[PDB]
Amino acid sequence: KKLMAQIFFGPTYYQRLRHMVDDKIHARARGPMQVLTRQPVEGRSRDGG
Amino acid sequence: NTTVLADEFIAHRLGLIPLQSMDIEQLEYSRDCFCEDHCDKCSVVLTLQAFGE
Amino acid sequence: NQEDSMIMNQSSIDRGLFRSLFFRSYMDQEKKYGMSITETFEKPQRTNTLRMKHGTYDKLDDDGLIAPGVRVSGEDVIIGKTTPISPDEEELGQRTAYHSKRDASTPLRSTENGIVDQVLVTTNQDGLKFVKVRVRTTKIPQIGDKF
Amino acid sequence: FNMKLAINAKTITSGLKYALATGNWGEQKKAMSSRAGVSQVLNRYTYSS
Amino acid sequence: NEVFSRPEWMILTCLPVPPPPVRPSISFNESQRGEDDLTFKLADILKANISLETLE
Amino acid sequence: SLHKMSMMAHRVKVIPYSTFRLNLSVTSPYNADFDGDEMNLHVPQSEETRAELSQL
Amino acid sequence: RGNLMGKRVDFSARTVISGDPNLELDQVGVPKSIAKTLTYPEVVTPYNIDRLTQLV
Amino acid sequence: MIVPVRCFSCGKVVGDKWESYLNLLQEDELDEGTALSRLGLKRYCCRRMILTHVDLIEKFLRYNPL
Amino acid sequence: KKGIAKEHAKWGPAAAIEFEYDPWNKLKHTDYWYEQDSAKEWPQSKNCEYEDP
Amino acid sequence: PNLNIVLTCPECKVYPPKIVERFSEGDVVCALCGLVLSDKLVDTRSEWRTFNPLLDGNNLSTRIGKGETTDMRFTKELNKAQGKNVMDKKDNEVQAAFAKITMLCDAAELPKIVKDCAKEAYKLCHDEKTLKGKSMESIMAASILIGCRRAEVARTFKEIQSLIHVKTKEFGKTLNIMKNILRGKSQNLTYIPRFCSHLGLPMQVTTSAEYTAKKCKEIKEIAGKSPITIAVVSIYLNILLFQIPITAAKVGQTLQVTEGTIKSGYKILYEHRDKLVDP
Amino acid sequence: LKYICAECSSKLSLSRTDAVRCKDCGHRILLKARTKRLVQFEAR
Ligand SMILES: [Zn+2]
Ligand SMILES: [Zn+2]
Ligand SMILES: [Zn+2]
Ligand SMILES: [Zn+2]
Repeated sequence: KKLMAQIFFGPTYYQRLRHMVDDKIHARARGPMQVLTRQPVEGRSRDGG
Repeated sequence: NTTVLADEFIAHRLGLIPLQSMDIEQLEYSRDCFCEDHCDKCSVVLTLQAFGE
Repeated sequence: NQEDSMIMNQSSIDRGLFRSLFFRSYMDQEKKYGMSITETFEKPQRTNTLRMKHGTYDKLDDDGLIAPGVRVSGEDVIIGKTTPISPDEEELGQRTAYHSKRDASTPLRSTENGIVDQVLVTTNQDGLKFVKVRVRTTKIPQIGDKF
Repeated sequence: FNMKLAINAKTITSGLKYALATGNWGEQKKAMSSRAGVSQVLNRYTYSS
Repeated sequence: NEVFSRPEWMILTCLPVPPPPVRPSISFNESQRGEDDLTFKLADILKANISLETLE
Repeated sequence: SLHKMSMMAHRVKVIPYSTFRLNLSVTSPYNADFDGDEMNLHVPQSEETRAELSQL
Repeated sequence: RGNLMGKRVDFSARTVISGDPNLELDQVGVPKSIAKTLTYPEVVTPYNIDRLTQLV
Repeated sequence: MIVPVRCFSCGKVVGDKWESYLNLLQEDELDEGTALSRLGLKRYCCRRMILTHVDLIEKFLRYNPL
Repeated sequence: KKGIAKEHAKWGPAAAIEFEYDPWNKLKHTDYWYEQDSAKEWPQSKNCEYEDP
Repeated sequence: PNLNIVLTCPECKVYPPKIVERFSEGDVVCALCGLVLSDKLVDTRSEWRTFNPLLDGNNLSTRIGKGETTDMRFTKELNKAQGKNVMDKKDNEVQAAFAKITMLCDAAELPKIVKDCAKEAYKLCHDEKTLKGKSMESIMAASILIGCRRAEVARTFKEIQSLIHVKTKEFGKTLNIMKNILRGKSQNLTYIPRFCSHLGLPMQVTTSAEYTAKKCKEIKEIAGKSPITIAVVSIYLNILLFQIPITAAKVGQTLQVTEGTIKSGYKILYEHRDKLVDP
Repeated sequence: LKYICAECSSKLSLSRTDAVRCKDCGHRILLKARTKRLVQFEAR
């Protein structure tokens, strides 16, 4: 169907960042232990909390 | 491969080349085809050769 | 779109917008710890190591490296180490045989998966066996990218 | 007149190597005349950056 | 308070030790047990005490 | 967190195409536009805890 | 402060949100990889027996 | 780099007229606007593609590896 | 192999479309934006002549 | 006490059990039965991600100095108090020897492996009645060459006595007694690239020199007694077989070597120029 | 065929210490063995 309003619409320059989703998705349950404190360890690299 | 391009790049480049499409009803979908791995009834085969001459 | 979100055309993504390479590197090298004999880049057998991973070590070759161009999953192994001590009752003391590994083989980061490419090896500053690899991985843009 | 001068060569080369590796700006004296951000890792993302 | 606080206890004569979990050996991943700060300093304390007792 | 808000409970409808999803209503007490901020989630283990989260 | 009145936890999730106009307030959208990763204990009753057996 | 295939905006086959679009500059001394006219893409949606593509594959390939 | 256009644009034959009805606003399903005049601030359709003013 | 934990599944008992480790959850499971044995594993990589004891010994070294939130009036007292316990240990002399072999090896630009192997060679004996002093530098001159050679690196005597004048024979007897010490506690081909390094030549003369040295080692004509010199004249006969002016006086002054021995080797390979060239 | 090392399109077939610095070339970097083994790809 016809649209009521009208739209400013056209070519434009964009660009891409670095913080992609796969480095930020992170979840954990009952994993590695730090020997000093008996708590879950840090770091997305070694599967932290 | 030997070029200064990579291989799946060449693949996605290949993927958009259209082909002749008259008798496309005659062949069958691979999902419905009883066979496995591209019988002559369900697919066609392509060979490309280039050289650095 | 609300509060600066974005609607996109997945058909344009299929046509080939915003596709991207991703190179990652690795630093690895050997040491002298004796009684001067250094480590080795061996291909592990079943009876080779100490405390072996579940790396499914078939992707390596006789030089202890991976041939380029094959695909790797996240947990897969690429390098192989072995402890050269000499003297610590080398392969008959406090362990089975499984000779002298204490194996510190580097797996890939367990999420990303792709194609290894163009593995180079060259001696370091003092002269050792020093190894760098590079893995290539396509990342198609997805729902959660910062634009 | 030879034995000392080549370890002197090690001291000068090792000192400059340590300085431009770390960014601690001084000799081996645990951050004296100390200011840190002098030896940043070069930004290598985009030609413009 | 007499039962818990009397100033001769406030002066140190006999020193307890901390257990191995508080000062754990990190097992530094090629050959070391990786001894840490607290055990290091306690070893310094014992060395200085045995030096003083032999001297006197 | 600043005040009594930012601590909501929720039910769940499980969604594919991996990311979170929430209602446009609650956005301003959450005090977060979609500029890439990240969330934190927790799951109770026993029924007393699950009930008191549900009721409060 | 970093160990007693706050610390690390378990059963945790951390992603980035998008809006939606079709989910009401008490729901939340949760991605299925995270739903595979997480867990929740239950109990075995005469009531839940068949659904739990099927899910096992 | 390589002039791409199948325009994001329209989608017709693009790059047939590419080295054509090249050789209508040098041996013809021809202005680009009438040159795109005679080239014959009456939309603009594909006209922009060749307008803002920048070659990189020449600077790529004038290495000598292997 | 076979493939269809709906799951991927590789098998799309169309790659263009044009669509017009009521070039002269007689059905009046929408107005036009204007700042001083509806007529002069817009161009005529190419399909103008086949229906009367 | 026997100091021993053995892990065994209490329901399979087929062997010392075929078990695996799930490091991603830090647990261990008997792979046959599928039951856990123990939980909460301790990491074996994060400590190396977190941060020479064998040569410094069981006693541990400590250098002390100044900081920011301290006073100069007592850090100078600390600087004069840092030597109040160096006489309690022989490790002050061990680290003085370590510092001096560091002086020597980095003076001869030797790498970290050569430095640590010389440290090992001193730490090996460090005290015998066979050692008995002997100027204290003869033992280090021996130890640096021992660690160099066991690093598969060859260095000349003439380099060693250019570093320290050890009168060449206290050095020799120290080398003999150290050779007996190491054998109780238990190669000249690489000289050639350093010679052509000092002479500045491409590869094919060096490969030809290695091939001719191998062939002359195989056949006959020791003829020079220390065949270092007949190696050197194999380079001489190779460079005279080519057409680069590396004349005999220049070679003799460059290598600090006898030109009459060069002419003797030139005559004995002038006889034997036949079977020594591959292409 | 095990090593390339250089601009040569030569199958140098080096295995162990046969003048690693390449003979008909001038290189000391030892390029390694583009793989004969068949690969799999996935172009979806
Ligand atoms: Zn078929
Ligand atoms: Zn177009
Ligand atoms: Zn079992
Ligand atoms: Zn070469």
